[PDB]
Amino acid sequence: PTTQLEDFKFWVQYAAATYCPNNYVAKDGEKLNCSVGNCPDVEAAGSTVKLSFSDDTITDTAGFVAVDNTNKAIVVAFRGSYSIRNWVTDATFPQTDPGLCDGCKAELGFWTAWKVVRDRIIKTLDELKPEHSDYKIVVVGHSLGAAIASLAAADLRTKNYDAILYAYAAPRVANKPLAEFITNQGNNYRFTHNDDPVPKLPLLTMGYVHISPEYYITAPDNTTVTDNQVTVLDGYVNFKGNTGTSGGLPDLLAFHSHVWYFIHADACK
Amino acid sequence: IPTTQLEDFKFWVQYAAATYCPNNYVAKDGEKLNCSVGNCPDVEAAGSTVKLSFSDDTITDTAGFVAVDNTNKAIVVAFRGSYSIRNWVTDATFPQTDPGLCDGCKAELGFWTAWKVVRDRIIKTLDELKPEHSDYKIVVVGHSLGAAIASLAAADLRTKNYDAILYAYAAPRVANKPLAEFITNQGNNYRFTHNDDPVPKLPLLTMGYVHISPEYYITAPDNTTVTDNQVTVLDGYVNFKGNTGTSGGLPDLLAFHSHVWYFIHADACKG
Repeated sequence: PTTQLEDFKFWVQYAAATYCPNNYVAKDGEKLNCSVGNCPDVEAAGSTVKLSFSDDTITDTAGFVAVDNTNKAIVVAFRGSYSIRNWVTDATFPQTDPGLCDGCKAELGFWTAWKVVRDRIIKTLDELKPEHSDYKIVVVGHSLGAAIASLAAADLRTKNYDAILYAYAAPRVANKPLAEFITNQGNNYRFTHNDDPVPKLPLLTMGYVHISPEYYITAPDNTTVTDNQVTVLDGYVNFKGNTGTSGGLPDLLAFHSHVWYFIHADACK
Repeated sequence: IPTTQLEDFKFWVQYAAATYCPNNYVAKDGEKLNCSVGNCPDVEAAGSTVKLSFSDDTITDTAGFVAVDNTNKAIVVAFRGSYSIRNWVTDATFPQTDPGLCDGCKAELGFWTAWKVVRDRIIKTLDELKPEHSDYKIVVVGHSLGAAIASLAAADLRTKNYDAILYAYAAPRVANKPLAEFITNQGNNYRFTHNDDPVPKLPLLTMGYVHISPEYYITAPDNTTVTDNQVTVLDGYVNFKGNTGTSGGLPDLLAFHSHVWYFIHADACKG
């Protein structure tokens, strides 16, 4: 027995692991571990880092490529910037051309963050193929890291890496053509939680929409998510679910909802 | 030289700005206040000097200084609160505590705790400065969460006979209704809001908090010179015609840009 919900509860632990300072400086061969105890199934699987990355310089991006020999997965996991105020204070989100498809545009900050690490990650994936050949490729993040993961998965797929995307609490990354492009790639699991303000940014009026579908989590904070607390909603814009909460506004006081996606996602700091 | 109230308001915010500069809140006695990013030029022109600095990196994430301004004949007590807004709101709970200031009065626990950690040092310093500065104003100032700490510090200091003048730029609520009425009627309160800034809408009215009155509601665009026509004085403990009524009454995360522009770029010195 393996259910979609159990799957969702697992991969978020790799997103959680990207917040741990020891994991995104880890040497090749080092076991992933989360000192606060929020990635127990990752530790149980014995997953090790292949390559870690930490950007001090530009994007404040961190993460790793890890190998899970238990579940036969290569995991590409991203942490974005922790400062939400720094992300929104300019109140501007310019787009850029990622070179993926006709008329497609992506959020400049997130696309840049991916570009900075893309070549290391592709090189690492190539090195791993021979002894891991039948492994699935999982691309995962939470919060701003989930935005980077969304674009990373989109790009990796055009390069023939069959990437399965788990984007927990993701901001919008794409204009309408790019959202349609990514949606049509399939293997997209994008999550929202109650009134979390972050998936409502950047705004619809800024020319962004979402990858479809939305996996809308209605469980309370710090509770296990059950099967009737996840609702699947189709469309690049859907006002049932997270986008319709708080009258459509990104409520600052709803931020508590951002950190609970099946688990306390950022608890490792 | 003749000066206006608006010019006064544009000056004290530069002390708030100075609390974001790490050099100022670790400074030893005798170091000149200065802001590397250049947003406190009139403080530097006044030659203002640190008497005591304080920084708590352990529990409250509070920092600031007591400085002497001999040009303007003021002793300035300035606070920086926690810079992480997400950490401040993530619990979504804002418990009240009894500050011992007045009957039925209650204050926000976090901000009251922050003041209590530095209160003894600050009073010691005010007392040391008094004999050679005896006729100086005592100005208590902050921006953002620091403005909340300043609000409660001023309230407390006044009950101790220090005639504190409060400049609270972009302050969160700190008080329940009895405490807000008490602080308001002490007078010498200048609390500012700017357009749709979300921070002055927290904690919620429904959590038992109200604001000190009046509100100086700034409606100028970001990064522009504010004129008298762009500052509106609104009294009352809850007033829906200023900042509290913006964004349909909700704290809009995307309105955060409004929080950092209070006459100047208030937090620019955080690097």
